[PDB]
Amino acid sequence: GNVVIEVDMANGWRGNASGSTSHSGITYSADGVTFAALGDGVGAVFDIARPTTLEDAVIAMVVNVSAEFKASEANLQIFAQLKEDWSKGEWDCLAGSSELTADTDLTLTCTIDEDDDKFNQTARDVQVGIQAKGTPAGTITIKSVTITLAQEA
Ligand SMILES: O[C@@H]1[C@@H](O)[C@H](O[C@@H]2CO[C@@H](O[C@@H]3CO[C@@H](O[C@@H]4CO[C@@H](O[C@@H]5CO[C@@H](O)[C@H](O)[C@H]5O)[C@H](O)[C@H]4O)[C@H](O)[C@H]3O)[C@H](O)[C@H]2O)OC[C@H]1O
Ligand code: NA
Repeated sequence: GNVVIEVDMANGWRGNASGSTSHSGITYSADGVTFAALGDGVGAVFDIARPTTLEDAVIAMVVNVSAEFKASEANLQIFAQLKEDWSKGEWDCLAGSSELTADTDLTLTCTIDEDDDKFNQTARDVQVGIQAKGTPAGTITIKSVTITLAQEA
């Protein structure tokens, strides 16, 4: 089959802010990575080390969303972007509030597919993560992230 990358859930993560609200970092636990969903654009990220062949790759995240997050009606966006060339990215993935629940774990997926093949490249690390969108509250826990490339292993 294809190349499968299993992301380390005990090292290498950071809080992230892509909007007008500052983040409060991340917290590691036996269950994975958790962040406080303080506002629109607040999330959690890690880096895929260069070089990358990420076009047509599938990102799958197992997550748990808190009751307060579900009540806030905010959405969840898996995204990826070129580190230090931030506007160049994959911005078309979204899980809306209506499809989330606080009652069980969920698997959210995102396919990277850019018309200019920006994600097949050697120059930059790629920042990948998940962020809240809208007017959020509560917390988000990431248990695992698995990336399946469009390349034979
Ligand atoms: O359909 C089209 C859509 O594709 C389009 O979506 C918009 C795409 O652009 C999005 O905005 C980007 C969000 O992410 C930002 O990156 C931030 C930059 O800041 C970084 O944090 C810095 C890290 O470095 C430190 O030194 C510094 O202290 C920190 O501030 C952070 O890690 C990145 O995530 C990009 O800069 C933005 O361009 C936008 O939200 C989408 O709506 O919309 C148009 C539509 O036609
Ligand atoms: Na929950």
